[PDB]
Amino acid sequence: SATQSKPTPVKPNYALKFTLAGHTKAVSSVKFSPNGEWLASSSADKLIKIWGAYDGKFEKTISGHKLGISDVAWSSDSNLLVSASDDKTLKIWDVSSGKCLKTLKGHSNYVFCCNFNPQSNLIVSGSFDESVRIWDVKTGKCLKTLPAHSDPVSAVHFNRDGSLIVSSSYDGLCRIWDTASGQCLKTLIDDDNPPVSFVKFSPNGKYILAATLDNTLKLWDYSKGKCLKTYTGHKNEKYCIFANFSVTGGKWIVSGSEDNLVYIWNLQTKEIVQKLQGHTDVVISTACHPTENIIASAALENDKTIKLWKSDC
Amino acid sequence: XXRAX
Repeated sequence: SATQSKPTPVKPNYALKFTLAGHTKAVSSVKFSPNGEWLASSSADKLIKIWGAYDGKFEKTISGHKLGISDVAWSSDSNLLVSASDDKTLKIWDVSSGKCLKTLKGHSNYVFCCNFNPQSNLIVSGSFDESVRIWDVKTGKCLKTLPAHSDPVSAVHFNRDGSLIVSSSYDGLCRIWDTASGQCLKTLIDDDNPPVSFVKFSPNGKYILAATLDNTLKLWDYSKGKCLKTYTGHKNEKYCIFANFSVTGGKWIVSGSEDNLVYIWNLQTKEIVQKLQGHTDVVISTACHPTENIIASAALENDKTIKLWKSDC
Repeated sequence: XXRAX
């Protein structure tokens, strides 16, 4: 009919815009600055690199760690980074000067995952030493060490007002912690205990998204302790792969995968809605821009690049 | 890197 019309899209149309080359070993993590202007990348090559978020343009290299870096995270004001290294330290960095303001010492094995609280006066760490640590940003001193898990800590994240920390671990557990006391408020291991490879609060802080090394993502209502959604179809049995809520357009779940693809799911229906092809090794990390429909993806040793993808909604 | 194997 002459009155037929283009239906409203129910899937994103992410398309490769840029490829960011520079790291000389596997990339470990990519994160967009809260102000949307920058992307930071960590790598096994011991370096952090900064890139323009919209043009993929290399900006600078930040160095000082003596071994490889598994994670990097921005402060709320986009002025600081914290990095987590195999050299058993975290380092706080001034982005504009590239100088290390503080070296956070105390973990007795690889530091694996890192994050500021929303206020950015605290850093939370997770380590292969099975501990979670909470650090004072201004002094660089360890405020609390939590006996968080019985195997390496894979992820660590503050909720939206900083009152809670969620942690994941190869011991199969997700735990929620009271920032103020360090007390454990909840343990989820509702059913079997495959290693929990990643976890993160939902933006509204009422859900947690957790990856397990059985090719599964689960959205949890943690106040109820129930699994609300399950996302399958990707491959994730080995590496600690980042997942994300994409909220700028349609509501998706985004994750890398060990088949070298970026997977995009409809958060509500669990349907795979896009798979992004291009990387030549495991996509270890993805991130979603805070205001625009942009995804960054990063890959391991046989790739070493970051890719920026953009969609129309 | 520990995350990259």
